[PDB]
Amino acid sequence: MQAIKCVVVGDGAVGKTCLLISYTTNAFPGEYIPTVFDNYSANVMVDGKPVNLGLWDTAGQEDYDRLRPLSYPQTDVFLICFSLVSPASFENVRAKWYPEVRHHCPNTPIILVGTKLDLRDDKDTIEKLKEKKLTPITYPQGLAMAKEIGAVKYLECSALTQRGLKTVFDEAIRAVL
Amino acid sequence: TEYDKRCCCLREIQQTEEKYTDTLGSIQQHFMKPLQRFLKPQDMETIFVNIEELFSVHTHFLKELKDALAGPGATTLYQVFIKYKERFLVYGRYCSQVESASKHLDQVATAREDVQMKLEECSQRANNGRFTLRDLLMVPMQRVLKYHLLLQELVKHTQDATEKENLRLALDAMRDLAQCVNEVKRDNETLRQITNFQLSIENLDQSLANYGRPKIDGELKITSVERRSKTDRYAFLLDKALLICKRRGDSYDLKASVNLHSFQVRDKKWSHMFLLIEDQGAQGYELFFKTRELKKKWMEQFEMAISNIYPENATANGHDFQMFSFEETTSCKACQMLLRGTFYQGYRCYRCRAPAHKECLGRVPPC
Ligand SMILES: [Zn+2]
Ligand SMILES: [Zn+2]
Repeated sequence: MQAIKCVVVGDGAVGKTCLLISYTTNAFPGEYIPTVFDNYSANVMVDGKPVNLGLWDTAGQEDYDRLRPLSYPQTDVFLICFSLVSPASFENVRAKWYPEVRHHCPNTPIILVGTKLDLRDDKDTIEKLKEKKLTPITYPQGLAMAKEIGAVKYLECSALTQRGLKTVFDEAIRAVL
Repeated sequence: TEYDKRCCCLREIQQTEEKYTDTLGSIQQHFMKPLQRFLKPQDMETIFVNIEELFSVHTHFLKELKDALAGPGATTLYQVFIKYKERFLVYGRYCSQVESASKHLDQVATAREDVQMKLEECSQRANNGRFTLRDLLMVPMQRVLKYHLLLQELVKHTQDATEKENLRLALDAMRDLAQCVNEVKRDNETLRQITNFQLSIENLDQSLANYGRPKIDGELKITSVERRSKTDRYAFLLDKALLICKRRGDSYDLKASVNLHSFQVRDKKWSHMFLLIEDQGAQGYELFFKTRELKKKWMEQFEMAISNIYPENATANGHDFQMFSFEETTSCKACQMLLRGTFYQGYRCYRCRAPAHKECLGRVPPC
C-alpha cells in the first residue's frame, strides 16, 4: 500500500480548496467555503484495487516564489488547475504553473483541470465576464492547452455539482499506476 | 448571509489554529521524544530544526487568539496578529532548512532499518498511519501561508467598516510576514552561493558577502592603465565591486577589487567592450567580452549593481541612503513594513539613521 501524493496547483481563487473539500467530504461545502484544506489521506477504490491517496492543497503559497516549490518534491501526480470562467488563470498555466512544475519535477505526470464548470453555463457569470470584455474557456481550448503542455489528460469539473469530480482523482491515480 | 460567513470564518480561524498547534504537539510527543533514543543530537537538530520554538509560540498565540475571539465583537483580533508578526519570523529559519531536514530524514531512514521501523510505529501511534514524519514537517510551511488567506476572507465578509479597516492592518501584517519568510529563504540560498564563491577565491580582503549579492561571473579580457594589452581574467560582479581574478587551477586569485561607488560604465570575437572608469580617476579598465550577447548581459548587471549602491531617491528630502545590512528586526520608516531578508535588506540614512526599503526612499519623511 503506497501513499500516492497528489498536489493541486494553480492560481488563487480558481477554487483549488473548494475542489478538494468537495471530493474528500463528498458533499458541497455549502455557502461558506472554508479557506483551509489540511492534508488528507484515505483509501480510494480505483479499477478494483485500493489505493492510499494523499491530497495536498497549495492555497496561500501562490505569490511566494521561494516557498511555493517546497510542496513539489516526491509528488506522484500534479493537478494543474485553472477556472473556466477566468482567462487570466488559464494563461498562467502556460506562463507560470506548467514551466515551474516541469522544472522541479521533470518526470511527474500532469492532469490539466478546468474548474467551475457549473459557471460556464451560468447566465449571471456570462454577463459579468462579457462586461469585463471576457469569455469563458471552451472545451476544445482546454484540450488544446493540455496537448501543448503534454498533460496526461484534460478534465473539467464542478466542486459545486460534483460533476466530473470523481473522474479527476480517478484519472490522477491511473496516471501514476 | 455576510454576518453568517463572518462568524463561520472566525470559528475556522480558531479551529484550524487548534488543529495546527495539536499537529506540532504530535510531532514533539509522538516523533521527537521517541526518536531521541535513536538519533544523535546532531541528527535531531538537522531534522526537527526549530519546531519546538514553533510549538511554544503557537501555544501562546492560540490562547491570545481564543481570548480575542471571546471578547465583545472580536474587536481585538487584528491586534493579536500584529502582536505576533515579529515572533512569527522564526518561520524564516524553518522554511530555509526544511528541505535539508527532509533530505537528512530520508537518508537516515534509508540507512537505518530500525529508524525506518520506528518512524512507521510513530506514524501509527500519532495518526493511524495517515501521515509520515516527512509529510508532517511541511505542515508549518503550509500554515504560515494560510494566515493572509483567512484574513482576506474575513475582511470580505464583515460589513463593519471599522472592523474591515482594522483587519486590513492584520492582513497587511500577515502578507508582510509571508514575504519576509520568502526573502529569508532567498537570502539563505544567495548566501550559500556566496560561501561557495568565497571558498574558491584566494586573497580576499574581507567576507565576500560584504560586497552584496552576486550579479554575474565569467571569463573576460581586461586592459588597465598599468597593463595595456588584453589579459585573460575571471571576474565576479557583486553589488559593491567587480572582483578581477586570475584562474589558478580550480581556484581564483584576486588581483583587483574595483569599487563601484566610484567606477562608472561608459559604453569579431573579443571586440565587444565597455569602459569601467572612475569619475576623476587615474585608473580605467576596458572590459572585453567574447560576444555581443555577453557584453549586453554584463552591462545590464553593472546597471543593476550601481542602482543598488545609488538607488532612485537616495538623497531625496535631505537624506543620504546607503545599502545597509540590518542585524535586528527593523521596520521601514515610510511604509512601516519589515525590512526583509537576512543581509543588505534595504537602506539606512547616513544622517538620521532612518531604515527604508529600496522602493520607499522617496516616501520617508524629510531628514
Ligand atoms: Zn535622513
Ligand atoms: Zn517601505
